[PDB]
Amino acid sequence: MKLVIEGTIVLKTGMHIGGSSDFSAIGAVASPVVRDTLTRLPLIPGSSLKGKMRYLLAKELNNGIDQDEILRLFGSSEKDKIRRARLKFNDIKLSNLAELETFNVSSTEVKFENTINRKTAVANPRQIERVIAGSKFDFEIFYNLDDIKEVEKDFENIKQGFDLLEFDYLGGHGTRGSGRIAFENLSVITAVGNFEKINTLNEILGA
Amino acid sequence: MKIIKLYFESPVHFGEKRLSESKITFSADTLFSALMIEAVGLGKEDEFYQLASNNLVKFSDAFPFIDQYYYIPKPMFNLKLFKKLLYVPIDSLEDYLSGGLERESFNLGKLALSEKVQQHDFKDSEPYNVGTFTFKENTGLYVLIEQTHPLLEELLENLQYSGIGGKRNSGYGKFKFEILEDSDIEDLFSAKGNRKILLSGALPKDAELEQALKNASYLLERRGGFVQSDTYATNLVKKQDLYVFKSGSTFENSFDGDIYQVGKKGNHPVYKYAKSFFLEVS
Amino acid sequence: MDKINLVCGSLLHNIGKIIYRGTSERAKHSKLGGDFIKSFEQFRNTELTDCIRYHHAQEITSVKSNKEKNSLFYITYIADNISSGMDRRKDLEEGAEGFNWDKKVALGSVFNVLNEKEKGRQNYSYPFVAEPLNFPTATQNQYTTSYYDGLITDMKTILQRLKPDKEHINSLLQMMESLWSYVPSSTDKNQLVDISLYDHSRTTAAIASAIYDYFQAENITDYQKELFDYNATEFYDKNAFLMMNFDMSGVQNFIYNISGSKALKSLRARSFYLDMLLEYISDNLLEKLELSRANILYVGGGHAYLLLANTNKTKAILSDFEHDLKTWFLDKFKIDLYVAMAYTEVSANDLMNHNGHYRDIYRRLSQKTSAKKANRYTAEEILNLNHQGTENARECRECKRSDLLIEEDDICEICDSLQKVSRDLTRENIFVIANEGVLDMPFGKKMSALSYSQADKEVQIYAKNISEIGQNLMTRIDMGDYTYRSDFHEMLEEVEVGINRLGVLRADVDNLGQAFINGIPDDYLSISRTATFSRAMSRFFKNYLNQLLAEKSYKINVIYAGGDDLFMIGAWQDILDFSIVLKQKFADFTQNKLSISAGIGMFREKYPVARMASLTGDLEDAAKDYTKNAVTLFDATNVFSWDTLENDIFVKLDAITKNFEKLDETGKAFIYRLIDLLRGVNENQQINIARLAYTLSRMEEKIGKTFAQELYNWANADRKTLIMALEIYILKTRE
Repeated sequence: MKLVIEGTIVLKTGMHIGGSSDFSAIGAVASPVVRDTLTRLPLIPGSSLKGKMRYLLAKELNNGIDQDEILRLFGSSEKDKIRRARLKFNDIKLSNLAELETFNVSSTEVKFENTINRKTAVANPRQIERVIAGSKFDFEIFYNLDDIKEVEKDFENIKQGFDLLEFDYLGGHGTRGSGRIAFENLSVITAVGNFEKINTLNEILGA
Repeated sequence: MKIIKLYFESPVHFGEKRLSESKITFSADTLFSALMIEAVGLGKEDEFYQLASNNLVKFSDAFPFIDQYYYIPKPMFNLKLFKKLLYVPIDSLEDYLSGGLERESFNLGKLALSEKVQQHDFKDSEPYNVGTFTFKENTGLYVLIEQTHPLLEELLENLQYSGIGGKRNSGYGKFKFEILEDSDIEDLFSAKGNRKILLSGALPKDAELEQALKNASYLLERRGGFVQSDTYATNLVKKQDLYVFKSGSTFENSFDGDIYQVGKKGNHPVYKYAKSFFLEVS
Repeated sequence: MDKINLVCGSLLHNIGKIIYRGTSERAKHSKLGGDFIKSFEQFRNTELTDCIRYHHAQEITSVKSNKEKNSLFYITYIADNISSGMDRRKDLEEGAEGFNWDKKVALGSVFNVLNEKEKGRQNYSYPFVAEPLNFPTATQNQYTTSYYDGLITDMKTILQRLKPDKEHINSLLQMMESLWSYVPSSTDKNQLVDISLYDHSRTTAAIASAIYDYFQAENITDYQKELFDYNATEFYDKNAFLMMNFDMSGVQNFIYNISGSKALKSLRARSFYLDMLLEYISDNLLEKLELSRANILYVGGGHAYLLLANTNKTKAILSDFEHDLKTWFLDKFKIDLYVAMAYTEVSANDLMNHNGHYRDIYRRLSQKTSAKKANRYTAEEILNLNHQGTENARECRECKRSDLLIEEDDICEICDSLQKVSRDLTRENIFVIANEGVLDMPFGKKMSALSYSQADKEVQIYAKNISEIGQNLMTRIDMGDYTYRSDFHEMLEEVEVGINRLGVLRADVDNLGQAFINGIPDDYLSISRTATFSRAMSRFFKNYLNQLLAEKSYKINVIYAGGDDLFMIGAWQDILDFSIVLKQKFADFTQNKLSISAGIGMFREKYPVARMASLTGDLEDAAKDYTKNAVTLFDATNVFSWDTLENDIFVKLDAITKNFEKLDETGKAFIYRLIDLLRGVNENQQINIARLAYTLSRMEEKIGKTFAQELYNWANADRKTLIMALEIYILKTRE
């Protein structure tokens, strides 16, 4: 009655999530990415993944009219609607950094962009830190099972959020190149409480 | 007496009055509330409150540990004859008390601040910020229990895959737990002494408060907040403020606390574990 | 007989030193001071005249039998003797025929005695100025007869407008503080040369009042036999004094732990609230004990010290005052504020350091204050704390409590009052405490912070700066209230060259406690020397820090000022500019006998203020690890000293801003490139320094030939000084 969904976020294009203001290196004129504070390795926040899945899932649903699927999956606190969220997202850290060290390359890069003014034809450059493509982020998200009559529709909505996110980006300047992700190795294992139909969730998410 | 070592796999957030500010460790109120929420998840909160009220489970505040070294807060001794010191190891308490004795530095991790936004489509987005704390690689927290019960272990294992602290569903708080029954700490706890050091955020009942405050060096701590449930009062509401003693306090007379009720005007009660947990020294 | 004649005499004797140093008459100074009060201030109060004229042993034994007993000058005599710190019986009176008194000795500093064992003894003096800034110079200063004549004429203009009464003692103390703060107490060798006339006179009036109250409660008339039938040994050995203290706890938690989005605008209001709260609490207790304000030895940041009589009536008033103050603080600030009133019994031989034990006064007082802080509350107060908890779906925005909320907006009343007074705090506002006001206070009084014509109003008026001393009749209380603009977004928009970040300076003097209880040698200990050291340190920090900040108009808001804790915030460039001049002027003030450790931190404007102050303080304790001369520049790993910062960082930054202003566009890209790879070899790999050996051959010609005169010698083996100077250069040069 408490489920674990494991997977990996690989990056087809680079990613600029977030920014620290911790005076780590703010001297360089480049907007930095969010990193772990004791390893300084690149990090996907669980709030970013959670919020972008909620945004795309609530935009694909709720068309022409949030509904209780989104609130029961992601939690809500209104003046009369208070629900516990069923998904427990965790902050995701970089996985294949040894594989990124086989190629003698960094865990993160810097991307240069200009901005050509149309009146005066002049470029001002700017820099963006990105975590590079080919980076992989092993994640696990915890689902608690309040009611068995809703778990299959919840997992259908979770896979809908995952491939909707696979046709969008994950944070940052995604319209101008970056942010594109791909979820792989999506599998479900039950943590506590034996669940009698687990393979149907493992195939509705692993498809 | 057993231990519950909590090795964290994620940043934590254990705020005091904030979302932007955090502390390095949590208290027995929070762990009791978390276990009670995991009990109502699986329908055993009547059994768990009857275990906890009858002193079948008794757990202190969670305290730091670095490599094979269990730490406790700097006990407020009222001795006559280290202000930046906050945590002294639990085994070194006798020769910390016998003289002015610093042997190694205390490092657990460091605080952080996550920068998050609340994105709007047709409106300027709202920034907010979550103060966190990341442990070091081979550090964590431990909780002292005695005469453990299978319900406590089941509730701990359910809390393991749910999160401890605040903003747990938004990326924080996951851990793993282990019992690891020790021999030196239990021998340190079984020995009696003239002066006893509190170890949980306790508050004596109204017929023993005068007896508790005899030769006492305490520190009151306001422990309240908002009620976290769904079936309480159909809107967010703050529980009753309870002022308990801080966990580093030191007393002459013993007491046993109570699990006080801080929520009364709702569909279910809200409890606050202020039971007492003592360590004897001389 | 009475008390007020004794208090005004004990303040007002020893004026014949400033009379005798300004004329050609060669009488004894007691006769000249008595003739000055009797002749000019045209009313002849005999207790006043005999308290001024007869306060040395020779004139006392001259007029002893024909002058009455219980005559109030024995208290003045023994109070001068105790306050001086040593015996003044066989010492000849200043201005007599038996000695050659030079009437132009300058006032020495208290700092040339402090830390004498390890830093050495000095001989500095205060040059005379006719506020403003006055520093002890290493030259033989000498005053002038014109200076003392000017002081005599100022006393003539300012004493004719007063009258010895209960309401004029504050004006008389402000007279002494304004004029006599730089004239010396004695013109001989170093007995009382470091001690000003104001500090000696204030201390002797405080202990004169204490001795008078102790004698009135123990109803011993005929003071003559009990202070002259022996050498007053029996009086010296009995506990006739109490030295109590106030100690506010959680002051930093009150100032910095505020959760508001606009919490930066209330820091000065909260710091002001706590300081003026302690001021009024101490002044109210002195009102209840019928003692003057001269019995305040030091009312400082978070704590106060009072000397007061060891009578049972005093202890009854103290117990009632402590209970009422405790109940009021519980009923407003539940745990978040606490005032610890602890007292100890001290004696005159213990005050005079005759048998040691002068350290033991403050040791016992700190022990009893810590014991009171350990057992903060009673059982009934804890029960009433737990009984008042309710359930409610409302909370303040800023101070986040759910009691004393206003019905129209979710805000705590005291916290809203801090908002209002933050809106009404200027550079000239005086502060008025009455029954009706803005800011809630004990004891049923409230404070308005109004200026200026609304102060024509029963009331106590607290001003930072006084206009006229005598007639206008208000009490001068100073704090480090320098604000540049009182709004951080606008002053951050004013600066245009550097990065748009807010800079926080947190500093403290190294070892206030050690230099305060055992910094002075044992053979120079006195109550007046402790008074003049505390007044010198507080005077520097508040008044001098305000005047240095107003001199060069830095973009700096000061939140807290004091030796124990300092906290300023503003434009980070002006923080970095003012830190070095603060260290330099503190070293000029204290003659390098005390060290100051700072920590800088740079943040956005919308950074959380509590986390800002907390991690600026953790960079502070990172500097204090190294309690030496140490500055942490925006991070806990970038720890320097003051001399390294001063000399090396500023000549390096001036050189870099000189030769790097060619300008060039991709030259800046080269600057960031070399900074990043110097940090890369600062990650401790020597293949990177092989790369940098290859790199210098690439980058000679980019800046030209100005590299190979000083830059290559700094970049020899990846100096931290060079990368920090380049870092602050590229931070000072942005959009």
